[PDB]
Amino acid sequence: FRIRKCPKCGRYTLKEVCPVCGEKTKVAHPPRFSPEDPYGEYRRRWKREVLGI
Amino acid sequence: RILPADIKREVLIKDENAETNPDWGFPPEKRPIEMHIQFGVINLDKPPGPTSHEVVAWIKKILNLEKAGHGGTLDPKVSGVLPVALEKATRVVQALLPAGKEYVALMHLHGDVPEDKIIQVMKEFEGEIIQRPPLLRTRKVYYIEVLEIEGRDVLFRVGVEAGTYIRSLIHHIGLALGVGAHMSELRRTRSGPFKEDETLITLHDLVDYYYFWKEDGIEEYFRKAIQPMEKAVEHLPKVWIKDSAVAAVTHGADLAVPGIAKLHAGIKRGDLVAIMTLKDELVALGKAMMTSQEMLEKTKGIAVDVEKVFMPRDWYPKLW
RNA sequence: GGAGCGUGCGGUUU
RNA sequence: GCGCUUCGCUCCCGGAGCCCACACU
RNA sequence: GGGCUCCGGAAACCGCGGCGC
Repeated sequence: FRIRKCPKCGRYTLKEVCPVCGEKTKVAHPPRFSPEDPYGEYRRRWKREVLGI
Repeated sequence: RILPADIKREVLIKDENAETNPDWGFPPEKRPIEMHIQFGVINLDKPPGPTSHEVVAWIKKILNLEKAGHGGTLDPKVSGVLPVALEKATRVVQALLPAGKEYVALMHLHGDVPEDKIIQVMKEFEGEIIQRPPLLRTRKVYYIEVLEIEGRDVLFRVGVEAGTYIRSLIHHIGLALGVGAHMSELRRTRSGPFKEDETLITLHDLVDYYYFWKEDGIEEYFRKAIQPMEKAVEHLPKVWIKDSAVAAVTHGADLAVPGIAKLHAGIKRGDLVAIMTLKDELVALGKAMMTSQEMLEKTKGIAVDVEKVFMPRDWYPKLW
């Protein structure tokens, strides 16, 4: 998967930055998922943190 | 970037001063969380990997839902916008099916060719195509837009009419261009009224928010996760109907002309329509038996045959 | 129970 | 060998339930 | 007679047939 985004200014591209607005690019095709979902509670705690839950 | 659904209509007024009693109704805004789900669709961002249904599969289990369905079947490897409609709202998917769809692609040519030729050729498609896969029905390509070309990789966006297969569109270009090409990576950017905006959410976010709701009792997040079925018809031409009529169409009444309060421009014979309350909730879906103007000038006969109704009965008092 | 979106059929058993 | 071969939807048919409804004088 | 809502194999594991690694 080569396509990348720079979601803030919302532009796809295969490059590492969107010079037009200087935001680095993340990979387009969003993190895989298994119903297992280990890291489940482990991530949950990281989120609860940035919200204050 | 213009598809067939981004042309703005006018709000045509029939009953210049009409009103609705709050006492019997639930506007999309403030429905109780537990029923917002009964009547929601999640704008899902499908990960690669799972088939499209096998996603819905997990959405069910993990949210202890019974009955939920999805929009345009997005294949295993495609990522992107996959409206998944829940509980009683399941069939709104009907609405979605024959709407626009935008993709970001990444065709990969099986041989070199002059940058501009690629551009020249792909722009050749903007219009109608007759489908030619490897060794009969026509399909529209509303627009192609080439983002970047690196070597034989061609990253583009493209908008298409329901049930174009992008793989083919590419294979076709492939032959058009001479060298032959294969589609390397794909992603759906929008299905119709479901865009890649702030409402599009990833499995993970969905689950984590849902757990914030059960373990933690925070409603907020897991609500902003689900979209109210109304957004599943946003693209359809709507007709707002006065209160008394609501109760009726519910029970299986075809909506007759003097129910209409507000109307949309440019409706025709046999077009899908969204029957709405003045509270802007989805009542039902139908085929118009009467054009836009026809409905506004008249008071005799029926506007829309009703064919599927979402609105529940007790929601509006009977009275007719 | 059929037709189709979508390749289907025969055995222990809600 | 391992994975998938369908969440579900639509048309018809059978069964259960609700109506017959131009949305007031 | 028509309209609407709900249901109509909702069951795991097993043999080909059918696509994919």
